Amino acid sequence: QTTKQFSKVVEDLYRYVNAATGKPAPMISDDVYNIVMENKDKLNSAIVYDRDFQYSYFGFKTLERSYLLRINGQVAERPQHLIMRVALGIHGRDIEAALETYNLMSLKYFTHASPTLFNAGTPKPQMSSCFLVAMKEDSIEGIYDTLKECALISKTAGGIGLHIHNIRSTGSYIAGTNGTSNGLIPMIRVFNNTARYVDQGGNKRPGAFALYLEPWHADIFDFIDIRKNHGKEEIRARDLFPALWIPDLFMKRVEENGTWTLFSPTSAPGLSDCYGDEFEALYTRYEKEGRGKTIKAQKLWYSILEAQTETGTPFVVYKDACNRKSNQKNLGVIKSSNLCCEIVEYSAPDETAVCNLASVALPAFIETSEDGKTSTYNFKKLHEIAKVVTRNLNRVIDRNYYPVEEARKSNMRHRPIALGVQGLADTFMLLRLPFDSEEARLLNIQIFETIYHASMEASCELAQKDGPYETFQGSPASQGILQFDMWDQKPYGMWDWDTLRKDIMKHGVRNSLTMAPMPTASTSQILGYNECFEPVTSNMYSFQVVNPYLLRDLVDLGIWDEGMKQYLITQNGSIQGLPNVPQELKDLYKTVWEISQKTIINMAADRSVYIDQSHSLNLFLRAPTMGKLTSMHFYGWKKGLKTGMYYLRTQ
Amino acid sequence: QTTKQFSKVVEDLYRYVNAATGKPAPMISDDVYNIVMENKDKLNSAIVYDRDFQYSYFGFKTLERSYLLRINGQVAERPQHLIMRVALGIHGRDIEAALETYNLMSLKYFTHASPTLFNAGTPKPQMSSCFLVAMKEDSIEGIYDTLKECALISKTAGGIGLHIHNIRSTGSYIAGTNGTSNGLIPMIRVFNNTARYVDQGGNKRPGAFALYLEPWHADIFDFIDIRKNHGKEEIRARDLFPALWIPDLFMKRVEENGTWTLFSPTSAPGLSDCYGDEFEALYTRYEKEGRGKTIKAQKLWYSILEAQTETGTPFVVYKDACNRKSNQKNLGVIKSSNLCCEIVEYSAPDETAVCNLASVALPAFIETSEDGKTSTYNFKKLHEIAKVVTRNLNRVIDRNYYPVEEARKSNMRHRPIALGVQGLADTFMLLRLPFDSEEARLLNIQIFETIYHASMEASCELAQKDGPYETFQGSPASQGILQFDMWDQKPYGMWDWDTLRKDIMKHGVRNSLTMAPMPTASTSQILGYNECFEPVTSNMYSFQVVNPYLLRDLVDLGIWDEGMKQYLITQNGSIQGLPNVPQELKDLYKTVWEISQKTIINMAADRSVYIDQSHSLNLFLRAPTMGKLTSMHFYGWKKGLKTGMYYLRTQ
Ligand SMILES: Nc1ncnc2c1ncn2[C@@H]1O[C@H](COP(=O)(O)OP(=O)(O)NP(=O)(O)O)[C@@H](O)[C@H]1O
Ligand SMILES: Nc1ncnc2c1ncn2[C@@H]1O[C@H](COP(=O)(O)OP(=O)(O)NP(=O)(O)O)[C@@H](O)[C@H]1O
Ligand SMILES: Nc1ccn([C@@H]2O[C@H](COP(=O)(O)OP(=O)(O)O)[C@@H](O)[C@H]2O)c(=O)n1
Ligand SMILES: Nc1ccn([C@@H]2O[C@H](COP(=O)(O)OP(=O)(O)O)[C@@H](O)[C@H]2O)c(=O)n1
Ligand SMILES: [Mg+2]
Ligand SMILES: [Mg+2]
Repeated sequence: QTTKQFSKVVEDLYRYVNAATGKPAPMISDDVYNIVMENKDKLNSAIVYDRDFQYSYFGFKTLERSYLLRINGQVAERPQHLIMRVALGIHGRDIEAALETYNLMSLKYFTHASPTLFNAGTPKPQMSSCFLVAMKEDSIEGIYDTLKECALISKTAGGIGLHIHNIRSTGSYIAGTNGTSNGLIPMIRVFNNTARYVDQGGNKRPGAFALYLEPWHADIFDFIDIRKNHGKEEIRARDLFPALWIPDLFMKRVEENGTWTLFSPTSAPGLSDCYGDEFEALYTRYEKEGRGKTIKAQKLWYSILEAQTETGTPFVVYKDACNRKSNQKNLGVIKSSNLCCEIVEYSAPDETAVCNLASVALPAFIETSEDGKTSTYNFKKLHEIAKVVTRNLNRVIDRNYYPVEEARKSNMRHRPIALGVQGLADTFMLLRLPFDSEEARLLNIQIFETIYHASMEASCELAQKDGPYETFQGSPASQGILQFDMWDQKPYGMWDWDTLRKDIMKHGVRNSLTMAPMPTASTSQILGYNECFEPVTSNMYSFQVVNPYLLRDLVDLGIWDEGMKQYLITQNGSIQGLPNVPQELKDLYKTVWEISQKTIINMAADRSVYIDQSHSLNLFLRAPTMGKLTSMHFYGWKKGLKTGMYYLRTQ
Repeated sequence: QTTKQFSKVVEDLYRYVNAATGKPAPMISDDVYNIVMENKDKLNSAIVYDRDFQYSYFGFKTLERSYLLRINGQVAERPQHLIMRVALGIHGRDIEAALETYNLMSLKYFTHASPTLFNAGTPKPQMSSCFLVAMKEDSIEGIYDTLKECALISKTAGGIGLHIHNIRSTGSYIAGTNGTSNGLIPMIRVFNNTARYVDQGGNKRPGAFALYLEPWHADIFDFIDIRKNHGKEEIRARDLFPALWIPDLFMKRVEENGTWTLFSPTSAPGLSDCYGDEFEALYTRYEKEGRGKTIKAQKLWYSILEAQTETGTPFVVYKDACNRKSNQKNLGVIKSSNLCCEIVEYSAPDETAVCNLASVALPAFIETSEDGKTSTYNFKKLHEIAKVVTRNLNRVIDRNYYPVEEARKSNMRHRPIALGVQGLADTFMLLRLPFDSEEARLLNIQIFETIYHASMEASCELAQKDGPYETFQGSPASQGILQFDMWDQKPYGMWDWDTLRKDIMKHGVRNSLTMAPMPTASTSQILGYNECFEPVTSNMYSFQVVNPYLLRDLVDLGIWDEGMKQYLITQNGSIQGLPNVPQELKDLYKTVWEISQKTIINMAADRSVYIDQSHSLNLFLRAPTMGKLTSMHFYGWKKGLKTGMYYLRTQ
């Protein structure tokens, strides 16, 4: 049901007019149109339309649902067109680069995040997925500029992490009136309302700011309860996500079972603009000085746990871990993560942090390339692809249209990048590895060591052509301190780290950061693999498709009948305690609610030393309990995780 | 319960420190403090504390409730202190002017509007009562700047009229996405929320923006229903007031029983930036061109009437009447009135109109100064006072602190002023005049002719000292066209208009506008007179005090017993059809729901020719009906009123 020739599809898209208004509304950029026109034979005959049959039913309908460009409501783009469009939007005149990217993407080696897919090659090429915004000032002027900026950003694809540690709390003094501040909640209500008013493009995905607060803020109790479904209404903000920016001290006081003290940022200035010991000194001293309100640490902590149990939020991100181990630490103190708890980047009133995202398809590097029929992992092809994806993301920074001036300032200075992964559960299943196997633990480490090593290497080459990023001098990277070093650990050593460190000190890197494995919520669905790096949630997922790797095996052992199909609906994806299934299969197809949360934390802990930034660590508790969750928070904290917890998923 | 000496009270107020914070929080300005200090004997011995006993019980507790400055929650200011503070805040070093104002105010000749009383002589002297704001642009950037500006203004005393005729309506096209606009309502929800978040000072008076829209706007149906108490929720905005900016054509089409056509301002640009014939031409032409959605005029009109019947809003202000008859017409087309439908001033993205307000106490100019015992009205003393009040308001413009740059731009250019009145019902009762008497009709005209004539004269003297306002050249006033001229009417001629016109053409005036009789909601209560220019709402008002002029008479005819007191509770203030009361008394103490709305419109109509601006014409219907209200709208329209209707008060 679609024009076949690609330049012919680019012609329609570009010449498009809105009949209802007589307005010429071209959907390809001038730039990209011209490239397509000046290289139409090369480009048209490079496309292979067979690759459209690489997409599952439920994967393609995601592409058609909201990805492939429409003309007057009918789908205009074939999946191959969307890719070729993307490849050109990223690469411009670099037809060779463009052609390479096309192939790897078409063949499902990797893909870019949804904004890139939406907007690459179009006149408003907003290709970035996340924005980290600083509250400009503790003033009415400051609040409404920030409000204005969130709106302007929300106008285009991508979510906002916004931190608000500097907004004075309920009842704080205001010079100029006998009026008293109402604190965070009423203000949060303003933001919530703005998030409901500005569509993201023109859309079906409602609100989406995540709000970052440090637990010493005086308004914290209400703040954490923002997503509750009863209390009052005007005390809630149901389209935002509260996230805790937790300092170590808070966890120490919980552990010690001691006191915790709540300040308005105005009775206690500077808490968020320092960390580690210095923070502890400054905090202890204010606390001695009578400046705040002391209560029992565990009273807060018990409340945070209710919130998580009921709403799966607030998220938990360790402030010190993030700041101690960032290559951006030379820039100043990092005040928040992003919407999905994976970006860890510096922000200020005048610099709003951005990231571009792509994910590598881990299954595509499996081969039974030995001889007989035993699979291996081509860590070489993986390193190769990761180098390509690095190059792409870096170009995107320059061909990107920024929604606001503070985002362009930020990115052009530090050029952070974000690579991640999907299909890790698939990769384990295909290689016949239980998620909790010593093998899967080894494969995790290995995969992540290779993506990091490649991305850093490819970035080093880039710095060689185009100079290091503006703020590379004085960074930990400039001092030969890469991520794992900052975790006081030797790398696993599958790649030659000395040589790389050697070159990086000599030449710089192009990006301040490179890795931030993300949720892959929709892009995993497109390529038909399991989200990012989490185990399967069920084997049935749900219009009810059975795990292909399971199903395959179930027929090979010929134990698949109606008794099997119904048991899967019945036990919703669990194959454990089921009469006629080999232990091998059971260990292999454990659902996520059947893997120890301790193993999850560990494999997170392990891969974490090859992660510039952080990752979207969801926790899954089957039969949740105050103490059971308590130990999971503290275990991760102690591992030195940055994102201790994204969502608490329950039931 | 208060320090007696005034400089001693100014000392405390000025030296004040917030114990809870250690912050020095002075409540007198440096300026004013110094003046008080350098003239302490003159100032201390000028005060007469007997005049504190000029205030009714219920009047004083208004002063104490929220007017007299507090120190740590205890009242610090005596009523005389508040006045002397005001007089100084307005006059600075002009101790002579200051001393005069003190006397007239203390003696209850006139008073300034609540912001002036709150803030005069204090460090943040925001003395203005109303702000007329232009929506900056049909963009996200424009919406949120305007939002920001409303917030900044709401921070200090004074209400906002904001017009939004240029915001594209539901379903309008947006370049850059396949998204479609959601129009006014969601946007209105943003404003509503901001109005709930920013206290006015630090306060008990909740929201308060009035929104001005022209009835051809495509989103009008919902817009008018903003204050309803059922429908949905997210379709309402319950802390704002919808006001209609109605062009004559709309009323013509209703009358004719014809068609009416709704445009998005983007399918039909320029409708709000013209008026009279030119508008009609432009509107007729768009309407021929298919650009909008036609429906039956009376379908809208019937809806507007439901809204008014249920919610008393939307207000009605005639766009053409306002624009045809403004001395500001040289500035460009006027797009809105203010919160209380009395200011009619020009505004633009870069110029937000302001007004300063004072009201004259009409009863204070009654004397039985003849000989025997027959009262007259001292139109001479009234003209004298009105000259003083003009001078005051004009100083306020210069000693005022502006909440935003667009307000200071506006006022320094055009210097509009707003005088009004209170106790007109009292004046009628004291002079033994039924509100509908040929005498009261004559007195109305006379009073208003004298305030206007004085204010214009006093302004002319001012222009002589300090130059005309910047934009006087090309104004109707510069061409010898004063208000009544623009109504094609000879003045009543109690004052010598030729000489004045003569001087004005020669020398200019200091103010673009001078008269805008306002609601006097709280200041009438302070001086203990009936609101502005409306008849009494009852004779009992309500903790249940009886009309003093009635009560007086009831004892003189000795017909006052318990039978009387209860009948008044029973019939809630009506003395009509009551067995033992003289016709004279009945005609005199008609409640407002007993005066023909036709007489009200007329006396409005009459005084309207001496009103630069407009006035807050509330309508009162006892047994309301579609057609009964219909005739009241059209009657006023035809009279050429500007504010056809403020609130529709019912029951
Ligand atoms: N009218 C108001 N309503 C609600 N909150 C307010 C108001 N005025 C100030 N605030 C809050 O007070 C804080 C400071 O606002 P800002 O406008 O800077 O105050 P300011 O008048 O400049 N005085 P200050 O900042 O206290 O020296 C912000 O957190 C505001 O949210
Ligand atoms: N993401 C969005 N959500 C809701 N309303 C929007 C959005 N983008 C634009 N609008 C509305 O569209 C109108 C124009 O906004 P603006 O930001 O100027 O659009 P633009 O992207 O500049 N394109 P255009 O103005 O149509 O040429 C305003 O009335 C906005 O309220
Ligand atoms: N529903 C979503 C998902 C992601 N995002 C943003 O995109 C980033 C991660 O997206 P994701 O992992 O779901 O990837 P895609 O949906 O781009 O495939 C987050 O940092 C968010 O800022 C969003 O705004 N809304
Ligand atoms: N409750 C009120 C009353 C008036 N006002 C503003 O003050 C002007 C008229 O006030 P008013 O007639 O009630 O007079 P005062 O309350 O100043 O005595 C209006 O134009 C409004 O802008 C307000 O903001 N809130
Ligand atoms: Mg401030
Ligand atoms: Mg625009």
